[PDB]
Amino acid sequence: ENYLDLFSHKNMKLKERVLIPVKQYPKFNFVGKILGPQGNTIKRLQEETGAKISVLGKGSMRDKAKEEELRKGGDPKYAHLNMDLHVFIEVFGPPCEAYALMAHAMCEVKKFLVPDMM
Amino acid sequence: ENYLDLFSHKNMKLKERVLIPVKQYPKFNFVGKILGPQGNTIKRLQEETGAKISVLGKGSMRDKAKEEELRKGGDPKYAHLNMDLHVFIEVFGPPCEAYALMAHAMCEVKKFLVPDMM
Repeated sequence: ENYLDLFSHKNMKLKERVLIPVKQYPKFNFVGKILGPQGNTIKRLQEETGAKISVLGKGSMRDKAKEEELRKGGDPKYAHLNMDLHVFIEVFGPPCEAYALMAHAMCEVKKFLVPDMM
Repeated sequence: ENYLDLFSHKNMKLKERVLIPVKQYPKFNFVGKILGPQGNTIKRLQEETGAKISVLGKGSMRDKAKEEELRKGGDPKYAHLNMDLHVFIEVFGPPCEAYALMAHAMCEVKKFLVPDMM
């Protein structure tokens, strides 16, 4: 119901939208740093954590033109381009595995979004 | 809103109700094993994981009499004695810390609820 059953055949899902903190770090280029050259960082990042991890929202493609054009076209896949710029973490698994994965991805992503942490 | 802000001053909360699997293990005494003598296991368990962890529902006190009496009295604190027998994990913290704690407690509790796991 609201309960987790450990013996359920369904996986659980955890999803989180973490805001990229552009307000706190107005000039830091998060989107570049996270994606990496040709998207290698976020590829690696996904591979290391076992989570699906996406940069979404206004600024996510760093091509004000292309972004404008895709929104204007009305296509629902690009609907996210209107939202605040954010990292979207999605994991699935049995409860223990899912929380572990979310925790792993959450903590790796924190490292990117709080870039002057000690 | 639905977003996590890493710089929010509010902690987040994660709560989960995990069913003790009495159906799958009809004779195994989960409640005893989890609480421990004098409640030391669950004390330790909470201390090791950093989570609040409670056994709730019918069977949680293993005193069919006392349980009956407390429910019958109508006091709202004992309302849970009607629910399926379950472990209730609650954690608070900033996102990375919260998921880490939930993950830790979830996986420790799994060890108690799937007692013949390899």
